[PDB]
Amino acid sequence: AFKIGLHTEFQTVSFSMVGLFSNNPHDLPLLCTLNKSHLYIKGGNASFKISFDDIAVLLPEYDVIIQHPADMSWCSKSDDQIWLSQWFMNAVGHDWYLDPPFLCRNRTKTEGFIFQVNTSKTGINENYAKKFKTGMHHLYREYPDSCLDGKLCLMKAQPTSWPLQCPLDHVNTLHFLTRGKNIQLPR
Amino acid sequence: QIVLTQSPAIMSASPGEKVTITCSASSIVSYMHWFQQKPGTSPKLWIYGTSNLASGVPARFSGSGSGTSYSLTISRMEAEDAATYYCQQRNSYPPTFGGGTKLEIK
Amino acid sequence: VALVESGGGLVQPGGSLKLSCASGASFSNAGMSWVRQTPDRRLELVAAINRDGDITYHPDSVKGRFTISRDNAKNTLYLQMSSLKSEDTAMYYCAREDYYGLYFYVMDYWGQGTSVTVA
Ligand SMILES: *[C@@H]1O[C@H](CO)[C@@H](O[C@@H]2O[C@H](CO)[C@@H](O[C@@H]3O[C@H](CO)[C@@H](O)[C@H](O)[C@@H]3O)[C@H](O)[C@H]2NC(C)=O)[C@H](O)[C@H]1NC(C)=O
Ligand SMILES: *[C@@H]1O[C@H](CO)[C@@H](O)[C@H](O)[C@H]1NC(C)=O
Ligand SMILES: *[C@@H]1O[C@H](CO)[C@@H](O)[C@H](O)[C@H]1NC(C)=O
Repeated sequence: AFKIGLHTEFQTVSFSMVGLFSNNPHDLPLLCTLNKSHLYIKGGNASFKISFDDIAVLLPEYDVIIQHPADMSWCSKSDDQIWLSQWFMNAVGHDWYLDPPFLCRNRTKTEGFIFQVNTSKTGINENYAKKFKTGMHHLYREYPDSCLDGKLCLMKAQPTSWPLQCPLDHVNTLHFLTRGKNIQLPR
Repeated sequence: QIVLTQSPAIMSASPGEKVTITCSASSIVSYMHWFQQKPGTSPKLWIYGTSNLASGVPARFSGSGSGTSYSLTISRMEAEDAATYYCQQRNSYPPTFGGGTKLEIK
Repeated sequence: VALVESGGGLVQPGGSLKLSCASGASFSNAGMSWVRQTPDRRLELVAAINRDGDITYHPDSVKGRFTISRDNAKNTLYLQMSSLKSEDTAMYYCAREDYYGLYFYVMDYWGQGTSVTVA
């Protein structure tokens, strides 16, 4: 803010963010990216953390190969996690009847909750890899885009405590609402 | 029901050498862990993720793997390296261990 | 972190046992397990208890005979197992279990263990 010309001044106005988010009648799912790698998505009560690397922790032979949201009930004991996972996959674009399925764990297994999707840019699943890349770009402002075109690349989502330093941005929330169709926000 | 076969059962190396331990599976396994045990004691975790060293292992131990076959490697071993090693996989329940390999110093 | 065990010994082939196993770590944020080592050096997992005692698992070789329950208030574990058999004579270890690596859930701090004999 300084004098420009002879009687005119140049000054700026910045809009608050915490008030708008805490003031909405419903609860909004918010996306965040901390440091330069750690992606985060917080729904109602699911504070999911997303990372990318070429580590295969799940295998098709011994797992649950989720193809439909009905089978998702066999993974977690809490409905909020199921809602968050299903709607995130719907928002990125995963129409469940024409696409490869994705792998999760049986709930009775004593190894927590986790879901992972392979998006390696190889011959097979190349189209799925590009579609997921576009979805990630649209759903995250400055996408780091790890696991460049090479041997392997698998994304993993796990439940962690929500960190109290994420910049509560709202562009990503708007894109999540726009891409996600028929998303029902509670409260 | 994944089964694990270790090779070889008995080792007798030289006071400072490079040794390898082979661990094959029945079916494909993604990740594998290595545990170490001394006679008259309890096993202690040594390698996790087939590539991650344990908290407090000298920088001469290493691991590798592919599909069904995994390997453990010691670059330059000393007398303290004379003990029993166990494979472990936790991909399909029940989690299964190896048959155990004993390594001794000549 | 330290762990102690008690309740082992010699029992007739057909009795029932209650084995007791923690200090140092809050242990309310860790999931634990019990494993067997036969007189020949062979290992096998027999009990696995989730951080919350809501989920508890045992394999076929102990299904219907081995149960494990943790008293969080005392930071202890009681494993009750009936129908003693000769093949179930071995060393028993109680071991912690935590995440080492963003995705790896592996056993930690295997305890001293106690001896169970059938004769
Ligand atoms: C996610 O997708 C990737 C895409 O690469 C999967 O890796 C691929 O796994 C297939 C399994 O059939 C490999 O095909 C075989 O590979 C070799 C030659 O590369 C050979 O054995 C056969 O001729 C056959 O082509 C494929 O190569 C492999 N891709 C790479 C780059 O190695 C990956 O497994 C998927 N992840 C999950 C969790 O399902
Ligand atoms: C993430 O950022 C926080 C806050 O600055 C920092 O303390 C932490 O070390 C960072 N972690 C990584 C892995 O960069
Ligand atoms: C584990 O969950 C899967 C997923 O549906 C199911 O098929 C399987 O029967 C479950 N395991 C047990 C032991 O019930």
